[PDB]
Amino acid sequence: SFPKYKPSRLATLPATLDPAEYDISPETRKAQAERLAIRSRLKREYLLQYNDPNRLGVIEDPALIRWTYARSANIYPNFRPTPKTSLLGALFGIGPLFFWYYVFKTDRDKKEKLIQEGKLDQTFNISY
Amino acid sequence: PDSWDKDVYPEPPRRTPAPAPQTSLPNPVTYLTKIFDLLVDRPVTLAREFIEQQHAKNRYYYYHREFRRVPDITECEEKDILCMFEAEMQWRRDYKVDQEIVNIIQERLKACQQREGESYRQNCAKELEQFTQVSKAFQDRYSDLGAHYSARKCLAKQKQRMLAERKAAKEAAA
Amino acid sequence: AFSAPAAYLTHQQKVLRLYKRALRHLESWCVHRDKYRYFACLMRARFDEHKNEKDMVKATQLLRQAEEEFWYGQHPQPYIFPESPGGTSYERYECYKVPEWCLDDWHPSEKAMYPDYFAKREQWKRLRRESWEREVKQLQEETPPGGPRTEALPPARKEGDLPPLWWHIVTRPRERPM
Amino acid sequence: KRLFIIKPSGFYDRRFLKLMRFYILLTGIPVAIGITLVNVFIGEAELADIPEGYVPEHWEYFKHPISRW
Amino acid sequence: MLKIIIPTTMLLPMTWMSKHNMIWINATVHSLLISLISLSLLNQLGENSLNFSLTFFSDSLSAPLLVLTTWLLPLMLMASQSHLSKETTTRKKLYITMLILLQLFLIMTFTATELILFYILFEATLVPTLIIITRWGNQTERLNAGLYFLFYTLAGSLPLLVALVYIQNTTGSLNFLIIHYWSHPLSNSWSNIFMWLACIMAFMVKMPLYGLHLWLPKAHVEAPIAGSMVLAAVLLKLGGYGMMRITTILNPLTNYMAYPFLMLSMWGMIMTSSICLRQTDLKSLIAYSSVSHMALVIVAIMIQTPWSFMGATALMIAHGLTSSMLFCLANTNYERVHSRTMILARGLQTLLPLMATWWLVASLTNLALPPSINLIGELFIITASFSWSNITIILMGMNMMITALYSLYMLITTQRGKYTHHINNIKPSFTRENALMALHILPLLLLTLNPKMILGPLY
Amino acid sequence: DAPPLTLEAIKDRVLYVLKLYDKIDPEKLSVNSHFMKDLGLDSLDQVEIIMAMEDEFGFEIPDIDAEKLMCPQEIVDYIADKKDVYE
Amino acid sequence: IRLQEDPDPEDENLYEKNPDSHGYDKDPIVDLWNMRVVFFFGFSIVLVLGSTFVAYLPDYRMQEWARREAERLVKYREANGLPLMESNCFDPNKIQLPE
Amino acid sequence: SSLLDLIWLETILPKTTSFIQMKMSIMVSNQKGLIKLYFLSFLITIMISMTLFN
Amino acid sequence: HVTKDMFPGPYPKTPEERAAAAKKYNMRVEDYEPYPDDGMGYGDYPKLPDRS
Ligand SMILES: CCCCCCCCCCCCCCCCCC(=O)OC[C@H](COP(=O)([O-])OCC(O)COP(=O)([O-])OC[C@@H](COC(=O)CCCCCCCCCCCCCCCCC)OC(=O)CCCCCCCCCCCCCCCCC)OC(=O)CCCCCCCCCCCCCCCCC
Ligand SMILES: *P(=O)(O)OCC(C)(C)[C@H](O)C(=O)NCCC(=O)NCCSC(=O)CCCCCCCCCCCCC
Repeated sequence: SFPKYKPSRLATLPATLDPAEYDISPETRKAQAERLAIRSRLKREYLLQYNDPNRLGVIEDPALIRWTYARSANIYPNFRPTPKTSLLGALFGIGPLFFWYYVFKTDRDKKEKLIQEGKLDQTFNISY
Repeated sequence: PDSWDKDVYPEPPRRTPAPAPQTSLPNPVTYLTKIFDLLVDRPVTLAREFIEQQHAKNRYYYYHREFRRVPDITECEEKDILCMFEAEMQWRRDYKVDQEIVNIIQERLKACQQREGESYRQNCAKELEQFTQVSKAFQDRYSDLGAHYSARKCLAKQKQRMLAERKAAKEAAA
Repeated sequence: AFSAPAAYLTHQQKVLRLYKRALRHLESWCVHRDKYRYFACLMRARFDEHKNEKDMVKATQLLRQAEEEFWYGQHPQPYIFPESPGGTSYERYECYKVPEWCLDDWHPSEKAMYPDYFAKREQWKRLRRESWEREVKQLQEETPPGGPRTEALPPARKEGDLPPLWWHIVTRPRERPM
Repeated sequence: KRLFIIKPSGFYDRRFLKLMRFYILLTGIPVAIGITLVNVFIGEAELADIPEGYVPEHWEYFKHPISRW
Repeated sequence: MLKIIIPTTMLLPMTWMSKHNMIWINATVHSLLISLISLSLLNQLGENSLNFSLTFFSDSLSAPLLVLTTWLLPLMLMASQSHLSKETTTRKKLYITMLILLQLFLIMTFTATELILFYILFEATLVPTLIIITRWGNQTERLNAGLYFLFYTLAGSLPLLVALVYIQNTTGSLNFLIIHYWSHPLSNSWSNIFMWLACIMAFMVKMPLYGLHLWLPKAHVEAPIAGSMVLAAVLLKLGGYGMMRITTILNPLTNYMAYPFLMLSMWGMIMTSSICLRQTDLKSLIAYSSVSHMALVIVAIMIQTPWSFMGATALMIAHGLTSSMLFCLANTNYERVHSRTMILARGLQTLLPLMATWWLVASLTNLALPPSINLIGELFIITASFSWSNITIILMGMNMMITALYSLYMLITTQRGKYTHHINNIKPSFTRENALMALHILPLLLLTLNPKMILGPLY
Repeated sequence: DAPPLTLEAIKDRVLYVLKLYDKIDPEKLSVNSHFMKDLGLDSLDQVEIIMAMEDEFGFEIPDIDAEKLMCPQEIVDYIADKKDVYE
Repeated sequence: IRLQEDPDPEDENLYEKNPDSHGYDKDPIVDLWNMRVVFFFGFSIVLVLGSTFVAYLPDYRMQEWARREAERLVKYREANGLPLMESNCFDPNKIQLPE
Repeated sequence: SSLLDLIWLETILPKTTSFIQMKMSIMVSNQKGLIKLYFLSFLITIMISMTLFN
Repeated sequence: HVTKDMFPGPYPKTPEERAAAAKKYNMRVEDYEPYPDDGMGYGDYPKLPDRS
């Protein structure tokens, strides 16, 4: 029939094309009800605080606090030296340094060799 | 103008063609120039006349400082700190003067390019050669001394250059 | 936007949303009004043809195939109203919306520049302060012990009360504030 | 029908801008007037050859009257 | 230099003998007067330095740094009086005393004529900073930040002390004039390699170098506003000043020993800009931007050409002013909502217009926008690096693109969009905060007008 | 720029559209007539009515809110509330 | 609870007591005079006076002196046919090369 | 940010040194305070100083 | 007001730990899934769908 649409990571799958959207178990409905209940509880709490007339300040968000804490302060305590982490760190932290060192060293060696051989155009090169 | 030296800053004689109109139409450029002279040039000239009259009543003078020559780092003994200080200061002053000489030559080059306009590649060949020679000498003098340059380092560079020239001359004569 | 969502969309809701989306994209393809009327009548004819179907599995299969057809045949550049989320005039006036709490930080001279407005503002503030306890009591009385099962809110059951959680909805900035 | 426009307080920003302008212009305008008067009446020095036997001062080696001062 | 040193040692008893409600007024007024007095150091000579006495001297490199320090003190006083309203009189006076001691040590550091006195003073600067951080920081992490800062600096600097005493024993003097006039080439040996390493590593840790910089986010984020201002504006410039001073005796070993540091500086400049792109904390973003700019300064000092040193000086002055202003803006935002999260407060342009203008100008100066002295320094460094090699242009272009990206990302995140609905305590901007921003920004534009005052002795 | 809306204008325009709908008898159409209970339409008819109103007023009514507008008075009140019309 | 601890105090607003507050001090007169001294000294004195002082700082860098010396040297050297820029900084006769 | 700045630049220089110092501190300070034990240590030290040092 | 029990923790290794983590993040136990334990520092933070 019609050509199929292939989802990607940067072009996800639409809801209307999801196969699971048309196979709804009775347990799926109760899961959706529980999710809606959680959202409603959080919304009610936030709306009570938000419509409080005597509140002056910022409604602290534990979710935001958890996100900012897990992004910064919770990383090292849960870091373990594994082969994957070791190889990735070694590569991403050392390889670029040696690559750029080799590039600049080769370029400067060629330039200095040209200088010594006296066949590099250095006329008008006054500022350095 | 006597403000600057015509020999240090040469200007070719200015050849302006005379107007040779071929139409009876009036010249808007001429009319607007007359308006500009009537409305702007005369008021600014009167204002400057008043200002210069005020300046002439309080005439006073300033002078150009003269420095006598002092022994250089070649004459200075080793670790003779006072002679080294005097020689280094003199070398720095000479370095500044040479930089300004190069600046003067570059100003000549730019002015000649702009003046000659569409025929600059041919008519500015004289100012290009002077700039080439001046820049060559300046580069040979102070090319790659570094951030912590000094008269001692410049003397070492000159000694290296002299040794290279002597070796080249000996090899050529061999 | 004004209505609290449910836990899921029913089959009727899904097919109606597909009908509206298909009609809008068809209108995007059929620029001219007579052509759009013709093809929209044909689309409604298809929907009417599949209107009466006792087999819910077959109805869901038809819906799924229609969704795939819509995705294949959708207009890459469908028409969007200027104020709609994809529109060109969407969120242009959000920087112009300023709240009343910011309004009450004004200098006394600024407040004196508007004497009649701030009297009514004080009346509104008194109305807000005199009803919060009744609103919270009503909310906590009518909620189930487990908690709020939905985001819906009740009206005022009493002659002198106000609907709970009303202040920001009522005093929200105008759609064209400045 | 005219409708009230809800805006943040501009009184304090206006007051700060006015105070900053006043205190910049409190000394800036007198400085500008003094510089203009000095330039108009006490012009710059004229370059001249050092007279024989005369030892000048550094402010006699500088040109603009304010720099000399 | 005593005409500037003694007034600070007189600021001390004035602070301790003034009334309880007049400490801020007196300190601010007399700090501004001392800054005006120190403005007279900018009249420098073209040949040599200003040698006041056997102990102190001033140069075209020291003068702008001294003027920046003396100007930075009253702004720190304003911010401190902002955030220390409920403190006791004795503790307010102690905080002012710490700031005064830090300024005095910085002045004597920048004007010290010997390397050992310079070492003593630039290590003495640690104690007031550590006290300020670990005492008046708001969060728990101030203690760890102070430990990291102190131990990084000291582990860097102790080999510098050993090298300095060794150099004094070998050559007879640590006086800068003598070591400049009597300098001799450094032969390629292991001993000379390690002497070069000791000196350069001390100042690199002070810079900081990439890979030796974690203490900088730690301390800058967790220090109070005045501590953050002094850490970024001046205390990071001690490393650059020291490197521009010690490298006299480190030639020609700097041609061969500078490769790892140049590679670290360039790549870590790229990496720290990329880190700035993904920071959930505003203070951390400002700190990493500081790291990138100081990495560029390190590149300039290591390539070590007359065009690189001028760019290094201009970039140091510009970065000091810009980073101080950014920290002040972020601190005003924090004093509003009591949280450092960047995405917590939004719509601040529609809630506070003139602060949005200050944010815009600070961000435009943070990225190299012509003809600002930031761009002057960055362009001079880029030209010197281009003469050094022709792929440094690739690295510098990448860094400039990422710098603009993260600066405008910060601006758009904090100021644009729609305001947070539940944040209803954002009072209008104070005259004090507006004056702080104006005093941060106007001197930068005036320096743009007159650029030869911050281009160093190589001008 | 454009003239402000009024409740009477909104009601007149929605009744205009409904009277130009063929499936609705103009004589028995009142502002309180229900689309399915006493007008005899169905879900697709109501969707087309909502789309016609969207075309009329130049703005979109989301599907979550449009399903509940079963009366011309309900549509008028929704549009007035959304456009901030109080007179 | 594990301690006898004070509650966290509410944030204090300077505009509540003093609507025309500059944000310096709680006391109105002290705050006003703090604003006045900061603005006067900083802006007027430091900015304006230091800026004009730096603008009119005497030419101690000898830029104009170097330019005039360069003009004289160029004039003399082009008048006598000598090179404008000398080939060597020092005197080869005064330099003694090794054998 | 995470792999290099927050993990490996912390693991190499500051964290490993602190761990080594803590381990050595525990090793040195973990003594039962027994004169027999550290006087046997004294005897070993005296023998080593007598023999290995000349 | 947030207590020590409301902050992200280590990778959950027991059904009780996973249930507690899901309760902390206001998620269902069925819908809560941590990042894989590669020692990258994620901990018990949820792995929410990679959508925008
Ligand atoms: C609040 C937010 C904002 C905050 C901002 C940040 C904070 C700022 C804080 C303050 C910062 C201060 C910085 C330091 C300033 C220090 C002073 C300084 O540097 O002076 C420089 C310097 C001053 O001269 P000088 O170097 O001291 O003296 C050298 C000569 O000897 C002098 O020549 P002379 O002796 O032959 O005669 C000149 C004399 C006399 O000149 C004349 O007489 C000229 C007459 C012209 C018209 C003549 C024709 C019309 C006559 C009508 C009547 C005719 C009949 C009657 C005639 C008379 C009776 C017979 O005039 C003067 O000397 C006055 C010059 C200007 C003085 C400005 C002082 C500024 C003080 C600093 C504070 C400022 C605060 C702000 C408030 C300022 C005040 C409101 O040059 C200028 O000021 C130049 C001004 C601009 C001229 C035109 C430039 C080119 C324009 C086009 C460029 C291309 C387009 C670009 C876009 C347009 C431009 C943006
Ligand atoms: P009202 O409440 O009366 O609604 C009646 C409904 C439809 C709810 C029925 O009661 C009902 O549920 N019937 C059974 C379920 C059913 O009808 N399923 C079929 C739905 S899809 C269908 O068959 C029609 C799809 C065909 C058209 C697809 C459009 C795709 C093309 C679009 C391309 C985009 C540009 C043109």
